[PDB]
Amino acid sequence: EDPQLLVRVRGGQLRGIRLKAPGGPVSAFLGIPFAEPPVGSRRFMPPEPKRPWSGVLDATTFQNVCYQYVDTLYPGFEGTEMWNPNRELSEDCLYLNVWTPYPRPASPTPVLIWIYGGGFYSGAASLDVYDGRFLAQVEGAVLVSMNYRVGTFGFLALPGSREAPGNVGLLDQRLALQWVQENIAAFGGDPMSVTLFGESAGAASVGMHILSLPSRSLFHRAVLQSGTPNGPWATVSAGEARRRATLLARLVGCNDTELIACLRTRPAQDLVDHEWHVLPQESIFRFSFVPVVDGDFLSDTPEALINTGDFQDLQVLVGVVKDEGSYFLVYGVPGFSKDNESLISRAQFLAGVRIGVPQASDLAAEAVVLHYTDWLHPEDPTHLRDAMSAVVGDHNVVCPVAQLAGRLAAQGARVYAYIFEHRASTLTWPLWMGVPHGYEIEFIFGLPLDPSLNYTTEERIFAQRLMKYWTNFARTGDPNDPRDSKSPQWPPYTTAAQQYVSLNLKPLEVRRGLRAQTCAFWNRFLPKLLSA
Amino acid sequence: EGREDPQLLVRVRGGQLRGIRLKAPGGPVSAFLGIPFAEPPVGSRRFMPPEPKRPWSGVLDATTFQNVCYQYVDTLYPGFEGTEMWNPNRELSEDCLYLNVWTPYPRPASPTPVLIWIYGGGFYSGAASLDVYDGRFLAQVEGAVLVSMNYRVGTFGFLALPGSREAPGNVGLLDQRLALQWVQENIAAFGGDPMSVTLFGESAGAASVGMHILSLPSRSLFHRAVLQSGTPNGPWATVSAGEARRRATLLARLVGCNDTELIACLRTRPAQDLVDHEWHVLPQESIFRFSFVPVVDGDFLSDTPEALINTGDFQDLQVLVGVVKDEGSYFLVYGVPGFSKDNESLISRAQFLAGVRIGVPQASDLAAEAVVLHYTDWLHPEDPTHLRDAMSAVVGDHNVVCPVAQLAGRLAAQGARVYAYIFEHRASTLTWPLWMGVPHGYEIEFIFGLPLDPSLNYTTEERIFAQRLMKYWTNFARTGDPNDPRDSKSPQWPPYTTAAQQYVSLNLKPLEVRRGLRAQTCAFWNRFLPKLLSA
Ligand SMILES: *[C@@H]1O[C@H](CO)[C@@H](O)[C@H](O)[C@H]1NC(C)=O
Repeated sequence: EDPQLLVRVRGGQLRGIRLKAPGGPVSAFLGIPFAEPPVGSRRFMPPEPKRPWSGVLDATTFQNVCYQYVDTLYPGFEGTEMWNPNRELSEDCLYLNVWTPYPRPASPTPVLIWIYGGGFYSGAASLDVYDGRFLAQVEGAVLVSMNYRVGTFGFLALPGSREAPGNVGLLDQRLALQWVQENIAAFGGDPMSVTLFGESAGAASVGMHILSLPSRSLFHRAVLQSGTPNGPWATVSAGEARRRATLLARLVGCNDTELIACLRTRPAQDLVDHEWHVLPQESIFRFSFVPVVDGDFLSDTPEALINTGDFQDLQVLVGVVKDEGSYFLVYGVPGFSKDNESLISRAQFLAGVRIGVPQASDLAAEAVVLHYTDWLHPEDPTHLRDAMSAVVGDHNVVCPVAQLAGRLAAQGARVYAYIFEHRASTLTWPLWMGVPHGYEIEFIFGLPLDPSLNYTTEERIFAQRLMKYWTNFARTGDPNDPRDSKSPQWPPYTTAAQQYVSLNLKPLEVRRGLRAQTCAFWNRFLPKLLSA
Repeated sequence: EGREDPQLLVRVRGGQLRGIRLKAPGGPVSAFLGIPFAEPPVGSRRFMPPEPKRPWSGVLDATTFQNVCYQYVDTLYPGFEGTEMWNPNRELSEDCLYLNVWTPYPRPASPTPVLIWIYGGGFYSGAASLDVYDGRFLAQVEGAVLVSMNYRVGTFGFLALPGSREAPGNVGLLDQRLALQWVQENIAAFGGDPMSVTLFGESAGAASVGMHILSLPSRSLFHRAVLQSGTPNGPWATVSAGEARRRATLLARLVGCNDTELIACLRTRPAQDLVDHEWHVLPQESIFRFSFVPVVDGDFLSDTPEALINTGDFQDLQVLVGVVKDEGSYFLVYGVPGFSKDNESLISRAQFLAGVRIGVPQASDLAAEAVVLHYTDWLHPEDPTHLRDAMSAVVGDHNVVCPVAQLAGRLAAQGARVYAYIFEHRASTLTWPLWMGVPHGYEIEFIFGLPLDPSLNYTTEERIFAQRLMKYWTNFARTGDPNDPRDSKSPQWPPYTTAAQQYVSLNLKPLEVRRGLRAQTCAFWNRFLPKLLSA
């Protein structure tokens, strides 16, 4: 009975496991219930605080993964499997995990909270790339990550109703953060130094906590890796979500009360069968069920909220990876596969834009093609492939990030930006995909430090540097080494200068304008072009 | 005769001429200046196509430049060499249809290839008599026969009541064509090869050359063609029949005036009245607001130049085309508010948006917005220096560079030997402000070899550069290849292809080949922007 592995949280006692990390041992506390299982009549509803428990609750292992679609594009393939649920699937999945230094911090420690991604239809805290042991050991951090409801279970809404008000996935996230205010001290965490960090939909989630007042007293700083609450994919209008819910009801055989009561009767897997039949539109970033603009959690659209908000006392780290759009190309855009070099024809390129920008009218798509064509080599299949990747990356991530970072700086937030450029040596996707969406996380989390993973010694140093940026940001609001002098400094992103940095193996490099011209195209022109 | 220099007495179809032995830097040249090629287009002849000049008797004194066609004289900057150099340098008169000839001295034994110059001036101005079109250097140094003609400009040249008998339109181009005819018949008397006639022009002159390439009755009168900073396609070079008619009418109203009766009235108005009102037809704030330009008449121009360059066959055609580094700058001072020759012309963003509406007068609210998008450097959206340069760029690109880019494109695509350049040398002698860079018109003085006149104060390096360019031009005239068939050590000038889009830089350094004539931006102007005016 190791007393370092025993904690008393409000709901009672917990027994963690001692995990080993490369340079020492860490205390883990995996699968802590933070809410009553959102099951049965609770499906679609706001999460409720977990009731207290007798005895010593075992928290030595990861709990179930929230119920979700499992990816079968590339069966057995490491590139995809690594994002797939690695524990049993269950509607009962509202559990968080805590990693702390072993022995537990003598004084209150900066807490990072991870929110995973997966476009609000997938994901799990238990995935290997979010293993919080390294940041716990090396950087002496309290690292927390929670499961939240994805897909229909978490984001299916019939706006304005009692029994499916929507955004409950985001509410799960909030309850985890509430749990952290009330409990993290018991682990050595400092509740007054909480930093949220997340990727893709996790980043957008983080973003939505920035934009929702009730969340704002649960954290102090935020990191948005490769995702935003604004942009084409992160939200839906009240009207449109209601529509999507209704067509799913109809699709499985079902007054709001009545329509929901029916859905609740249905096996979880029945709902997943038709998750991907609610947007018959050949989108890429479909996912039918995403946070809804509800006039509640989201008091207005993110664009609107972002435009008007006051971000006076707020530090934020935002970035993108070199090749956001490559990964998504293989998932429905013709001519793109992991197996060949995917050198597409020009006709395919025009075809792809109609998929990548499904919102685009003929003229709009025309413009996108006009902007992204290299008119010096308009036919070269290499440029058209790389272009297609860019159209998607930029439209869905890079520009939304640029736009967000812009407004936050404008409105008094303190912003740091990066572009992530180093392709992992262990990467199992083809070369042409470059540095794909998702492939910075393994470095931030510190995975190369595990020699058993065969990461190059240079990568193991890079990871250390990134870990030190993140935890430094977490500690102080400033990614920069607070007593190491001349490494080149990471300057804050300002709308004036527009400085970001390249995160790669070469030391920091300051660049200006994050796709300045191209983001101008997406952010200022295209909107005006579609409407009128 | 008797006592006269016998090298200076020549006979042409209209009769006898006496020329003048002119001193050029490296030796003498023969000039026959102010030969009439047409019956003076005065009185009942105004607005009418030219009639060939009826033979005269005795000897015509062809020793001095003749009258310049009646045109508007610029007074934006009085005293200023920068503008005065383009102003008429002879008397203004409707009787202006004369041409000039420069030949070696003595005139050569075998027939030399002929170069015919069509001057620019937006179709509203110009003279073959300006100092920058002096043929003496080309004649002397390159052994070439150079001809330039006067052709009617403004209302006199281009006021059209399309479909009418009394004002058909395009008479200015017909003046040009008659001069080419005159060359076919008579140039051998001067030692000229009518089997080898290369047209060259600049700006509106370029456009004119272009339109000769496009007007079949003209093709049999020349063999090669050069277009310097100008094209027949693009926004300023032509007008739809309807529009041309509207303008002609509105001008008739302005001077106080059944097509017959209307023109009959116009013909009664003094030349000066017509000039005094030719600018007031478009209050329409605009730079390349020339009211009277070539009309797409379904005759001289069978159809729009845009159509013809896209559908015509150009197998048998070698073309030289280019632009200067700063086509637009010049134009900004003629009514883009903020821009002056006398200061740095640093402008605000407000003035930029303003300038884009004047520069692109035909642009909808949305399209203008698009121009601003593409031209703003969003890294420094507020930089006076950048915005100033962007505005130059907009005007230059829209009116000259992209049309030329397009022209070079469609032609090479339809089987022509196209040669492309960008001229990047600023005259040491330039009187325009530093910020204007290498402006529109300021290559001409090099092609013509002016630097060789040591009294003009050009640097030695410039003197050498001028010679280099004169070789390029005359080589092209001679062979359809600007490259020296002898010296292959020096860098080659590759044809422009749709494949590789190769052009060369003309500057004090040897030829550098570049790919892409403003490729991305000209995509904007030539491909995207049109569709943005479709709904
Ligand atoms: C330059 O002169 C122009 C035209 O007179 C004037 O409008 C402009 O303000 C001047 N530029 C500056 C800022 O010195």
